[PDB]
Amino acid sequence: KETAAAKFERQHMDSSTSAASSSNYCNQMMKSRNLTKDRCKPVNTFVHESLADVQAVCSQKNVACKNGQTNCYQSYSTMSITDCRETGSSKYPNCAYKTTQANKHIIVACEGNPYVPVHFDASV
Repeated sequence: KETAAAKFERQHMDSSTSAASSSNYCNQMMKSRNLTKDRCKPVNTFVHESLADVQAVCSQKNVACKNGQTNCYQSYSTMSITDCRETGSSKYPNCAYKTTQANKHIIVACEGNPYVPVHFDASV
C-alpha cells in the first residue's frame, strides 16, 4: 500500500526536467508513472520543482479546497508545471494526452505528520 504522500510524488513530481520540451511529454510520463494501467487517468499535473519546494507549499497560503475542506495551500510563487489532459479521441489502452507547459501557482491538500502534500487540487 502506497501512502498518500508517496502516491502524490509518483503522480505529480518531476524534478528531473525544468520544463516539458516536447508535445509527447504527457503521453510518455502518464505511461511510465503508471497512470494508464487500468484506465486513462483523465487529468494530471506534473511539477518541475524540487520535492522540497513542493513540500514547502504546505506552509504557505492557506485556502479552501475544491471540496470545501480547508487543508489546501497555494504556492506564493509560480512553479514550472505541465498540464496533461486526455484528448477526446483517447481510448484505453492507447491513452493519448495534450501537453501544456506553464508557469502557474499550485494548490495542494496537505495531511499528516510530517504535514505533506497528499492531493493536487488545481493550478492558478
